[PDB]
Amino acid sequence: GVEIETISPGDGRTFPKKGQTCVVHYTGMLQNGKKFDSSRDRNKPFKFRIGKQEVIKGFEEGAAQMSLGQRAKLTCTPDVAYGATGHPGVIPPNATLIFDVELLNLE
Amino acid sequence: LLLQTNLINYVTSIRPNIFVGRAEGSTQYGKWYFEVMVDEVVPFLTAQATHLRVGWALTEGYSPYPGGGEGWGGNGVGDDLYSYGFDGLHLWTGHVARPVTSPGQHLLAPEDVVSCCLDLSVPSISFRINGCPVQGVFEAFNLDGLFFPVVSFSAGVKVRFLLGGRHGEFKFLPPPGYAPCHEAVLPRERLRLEPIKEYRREGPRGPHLVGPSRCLSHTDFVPCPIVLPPHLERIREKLAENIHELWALTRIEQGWTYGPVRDDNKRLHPCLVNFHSLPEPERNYNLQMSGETLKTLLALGCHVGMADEKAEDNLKKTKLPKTYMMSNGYKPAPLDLSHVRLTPAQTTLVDRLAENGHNVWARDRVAQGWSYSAVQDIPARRNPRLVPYRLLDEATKRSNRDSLCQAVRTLLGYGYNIEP
Amino acid sequence: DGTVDTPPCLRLAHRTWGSQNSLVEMLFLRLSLPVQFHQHFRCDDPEIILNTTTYYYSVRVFAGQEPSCVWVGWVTPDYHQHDMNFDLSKVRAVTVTMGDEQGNVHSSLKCSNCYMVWGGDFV
Amino acid sequence: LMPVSWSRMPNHFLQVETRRAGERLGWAVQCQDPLTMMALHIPEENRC
Repeated sequence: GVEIETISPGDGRTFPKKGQTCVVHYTGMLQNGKKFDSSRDRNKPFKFRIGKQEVIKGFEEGAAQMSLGQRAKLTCTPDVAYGATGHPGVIPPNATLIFDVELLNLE
Repeated sequence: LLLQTNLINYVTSIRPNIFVGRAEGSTQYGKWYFEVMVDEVVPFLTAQATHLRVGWALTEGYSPYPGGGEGWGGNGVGDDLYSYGFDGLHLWTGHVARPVTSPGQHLLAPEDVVSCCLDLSVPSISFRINGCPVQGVFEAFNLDGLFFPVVSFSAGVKVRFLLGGRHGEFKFLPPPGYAPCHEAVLPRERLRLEPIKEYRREGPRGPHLVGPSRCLSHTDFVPCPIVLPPHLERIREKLAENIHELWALTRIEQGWTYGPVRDDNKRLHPCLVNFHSLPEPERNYNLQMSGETLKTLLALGCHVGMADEKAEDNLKKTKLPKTYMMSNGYKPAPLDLSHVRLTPAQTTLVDRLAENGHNVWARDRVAQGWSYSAVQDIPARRNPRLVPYRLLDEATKRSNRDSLCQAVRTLLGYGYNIEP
Repeated sequence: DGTVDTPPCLRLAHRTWGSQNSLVEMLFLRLSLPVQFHQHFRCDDPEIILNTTTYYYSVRVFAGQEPSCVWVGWVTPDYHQHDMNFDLSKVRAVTVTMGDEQGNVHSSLKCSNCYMVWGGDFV
Repeated sequence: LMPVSWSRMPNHFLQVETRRAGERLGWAVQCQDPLTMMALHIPEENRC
């Protein structure tokens, strides 16, 4: 399982339900603070669908606690994202995934 | 194993002119407090998040160079052991984040006001956000140098300062015993803001290159300052009588006449007649203080003897003028010594003479637990003249120098020669 | 290189130690490759060697070198203290507390940059 | 450890601007335009 340490919430009334867009402007970070991914630089917000099992599930069920406009430094266990194989060439196995996400709109 | 590569933002910091330290002879207070409010901030002007931290930092060692730095760079407050800071949810010291448990916590929005505790008696620095306390302090640190508040801010941030009632306005009550920081300013310097260790300065003529600045030293606040010759006691009454003959007429031109009560607007002076026509301690105010200024005259190695005692009674005193007659009519004749004029060895000595008597008072005054401010606190025994002599301003430095000049220029005019 | 008895090592000496404008000061000598602990703690015999996680190094001061002015230990990369009247008092160390809002303190951890011992403490 | 060494002057410094807005508010300072720069790591000693 994951935990979520929030930064700055937004509306708090809305939460991601089934059949919805989910547009995030996230970045990434390995556990030593050595980042590898940031959708903010290429100016294109990541737009993944809910429940379709196309994102890694640590990003998925961790996004369930999010609200609209909420910014939250979450984290991920090794067992929820690339456990013993890793992404080949990019991240080694058995490594946590500290993130930094915020939701734009449309749940 | 390889050279990684990334973009990163620029950053800088600024401070006001407040430098509170601690020493053995400490003329200062030792516990301070200040507030800074935030009114305008954009989180994302670029791909990297904006950086905004507020805290305290040492003098000689907190050197943020703008290009690059340590860790990953963009170094501000907390990136080393020379600073301590806070940003909304993290304590920052030594380039490692320390989280908080704060009620209603978030990073600094607009209309958010911070407040920080600073203590030097006990080593302790803590913060209070929106009136609410935070769960941590800083202790066990070294004290080799003064302390100043800072704000380390990245691009696209507008922030405001609160110092004290002359300039700022406090939006929260200070804690018990914590003075507002606007009064720690030294009187020779008007308060301002500046960057820490500049080397490029903009200007008319297409920039400016400055060298290293000169900071106030750590023990620079500490102040610092026999037998009796036989004829010196014989001149101890003759000098103090002529000084009392000049003490009367100087206060007579300003208003103070012969009055046995003590007032300024009523202008009543007890020794406005003569030296023997004064009360016993008021005459001893001229007499018994002269043993102190003579026990240090040989302690400076100044060679002086009972020389030219022939014309001490032949060359007479000044003329008792018509305006020199006071409201009681009394006007003694001060022994003016205009025939003996200024010599540079004595003129350099009389600066070192007149500084030493005032500076040894400052230890004995502050031995009772006196502390410094820029204004007067009588029940808190704080005085705006509780600094060593070269730290004073030249107007007050002029006041306690010519008062000792006539004590010497008449004595050097008596033939008692001054040697360096 | 070391022998079969002595393990390999590296020393340092002083050429201009005698006359003709010698130079003697305080000099700060560290190694070139760091060590780093894991992300979380635990909370002769070949069996224990294949499982142990602790290492060892050593220095040897020399007879004729005064051990009252030697200091050994470990240092972080963020270290820029350069002076000539160094003592163990002159060590940057800051301890930070953290606890509950009702004064119930939880932990007080200390930051540093170096971790030194006085070499004169054994003579 | 050597005491001094060389470095490069960055070609553009950020625009800081200080003023005093009345005897009520106090001193203020602001900036608007961002500036960035590339970086190295040297990961065995962690200084950019």
